[PDB]
Amino acid sequence: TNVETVAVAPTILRRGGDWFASFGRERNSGTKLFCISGNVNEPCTVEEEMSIPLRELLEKHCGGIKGGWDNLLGVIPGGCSVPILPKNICEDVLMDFDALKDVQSGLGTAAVIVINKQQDVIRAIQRFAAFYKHESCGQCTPCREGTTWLLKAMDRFRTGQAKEREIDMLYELTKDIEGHTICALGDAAAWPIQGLIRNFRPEMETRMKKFHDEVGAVSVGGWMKDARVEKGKVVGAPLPGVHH
Amino acid sequence: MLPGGPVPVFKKYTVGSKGIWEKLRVLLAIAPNRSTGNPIVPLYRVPTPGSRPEANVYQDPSSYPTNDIAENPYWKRDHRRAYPQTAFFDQKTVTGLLELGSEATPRIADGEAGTKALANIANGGVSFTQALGKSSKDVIYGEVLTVNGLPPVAPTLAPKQWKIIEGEAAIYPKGYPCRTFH
Amino acid sequence: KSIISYNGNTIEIPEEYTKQAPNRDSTWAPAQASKTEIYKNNMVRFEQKDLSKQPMPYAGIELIAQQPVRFVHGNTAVCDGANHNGPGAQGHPKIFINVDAPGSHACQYCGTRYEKEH
Ligand SMILES: Cc1cc2nc3c(=O)[nH]c(=O)nc-3n(C[C@@H](O)[C@@H](O)[C@H](O)COP(=O)(O)O)c2cc1C
Ligand code: SF4
Ligand SMILES: [Zn+2]
Repeated sequence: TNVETVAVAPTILRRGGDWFASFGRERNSGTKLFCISGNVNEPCTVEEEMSIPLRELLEKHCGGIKGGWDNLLGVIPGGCSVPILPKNICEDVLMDFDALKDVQSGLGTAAVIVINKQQDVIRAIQRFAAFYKHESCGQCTPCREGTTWLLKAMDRFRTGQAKEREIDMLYELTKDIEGHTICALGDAAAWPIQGLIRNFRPEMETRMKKFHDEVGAVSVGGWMKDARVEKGKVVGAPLPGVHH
Repeated sequence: MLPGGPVPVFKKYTVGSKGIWEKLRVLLAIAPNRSTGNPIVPLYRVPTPGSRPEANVYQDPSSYPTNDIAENPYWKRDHRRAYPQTAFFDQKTVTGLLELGSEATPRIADGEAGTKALANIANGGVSFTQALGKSSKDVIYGEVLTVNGLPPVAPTLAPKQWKIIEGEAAIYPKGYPCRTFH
Repeated sequence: KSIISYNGNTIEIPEEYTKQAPNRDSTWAPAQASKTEIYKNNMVRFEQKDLSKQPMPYAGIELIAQQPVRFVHGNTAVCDGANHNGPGAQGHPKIFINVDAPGSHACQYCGTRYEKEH
């Protein structure tokens, strides 16, 4: 059990259950501790009732969004293991399990990560990919190999060293992990890339056009015309993400 | 002309004559149309096969729905493993189709009754000749013979209806003992 | 060199032709037969023949040891024996060689060796 799930319990037994059910919608009862972080004006941990609207949590218990509401790009309402939400949804969405599942997302650990328009959302998602690569236990095949593959692809989509059909390829890669695992870390590694591809695809296409214009053409896998194996290394093109 | 000849010499990629010798050749030829089959050396097999420029740009050819990288699972195009089975019909299985019916035209009872009705044919209960004698007119004339009562012909996958070409578009003239079939 | 035959007699062969290759005297595998064993067992078919003109190619075990070590910045070295001067593949399959260990490490198709910059 979670710390919160047991810590509250004495108060629910003392104060009487129906009290705890007095909050939230029918099947989403209770209070909930929300940590709001990122590009919000005053990052905070608060305790509000369930099914609170997201706009209300951000504006009344935090400083609102840094630069105004319409300077919002997206909100991740349940931590890294949940797909991002675009601005169109966050205006009238309630912070619950049911609604957030109704918009193809989830209420996870009630951690709201806010992103501005000045930020690179692709960098956020590729950092979550790197996180799930570093944190894979290394047991079962799809997470083992696919977190690495997803990071390798997202490192390239950050710089635009890819093609437009490789986005659909990446979606299929996430589906190669999303149910063929022992634990749910593979699903948590598949879901954010799905959210990005669902809501922020033209940004990716724009980055790839920028690369095609500023550097040169590209093939499947990030290869260029001049890219060759010369003396133990690939020399004729950039290699994203390699730091060792 | 016709679509298939004759054609002049200067449209044939063969080495001929020049000058007075062409004026003589077209005088002394059974058919001046005809060519001396020496290939033109500047044009025939030049550039050589081992010095073609197209080798440096040649890449492996493909087709779209099979080369696609996203919506192309192999099991949707695994035609080898979707091979058609060989159907086998002994006399038991055909009297079942006759005594009872088919999945297209059922004539079988419901529940366990039809089940052991089938089982009576799976074992030697009713024979094929018995089922043919017991078969109505509307069974035979429509499921053994045709609706008109006639037997079915040896089927043809791709029927070919022949046409004879005569006269000027034929290969040989009228006198010769070989004809032309389209 | 004079090689003693199985019937007790001698088989005189010059030193140039007892070498396994012109660039190596010895064998490079256990089951490989020495030239002395070859002559000792087949001299009836070598007798009036010219050893000058038989095939005696150079051994690659000694030519690949002359090729210097390549150096890389990382744990992996990628090898593809491509020509880079004519079209097509023309090499061996692409192989990734781990080089974290102290020494040098060779490809399995070619014997090109790699080290971790130390
Ligand atoms: C990769 C992964 C990480 C998880 N991390 C946590 C965590 O850090 N803290 C936590 O209390 N639950 C975490 N969970 C949830 C479950 O492991 C477990 O805690 C369970 O959901 C608790 O049941 P409960 O919500 O009723 O208390 C995680 C699940 C996965 C797959
Ligand atoms: S999916 Fe879970 S069990 Fe499988 S390798 Fe990743 S962390 Fe380990
Ligand atoms: Zn090699």
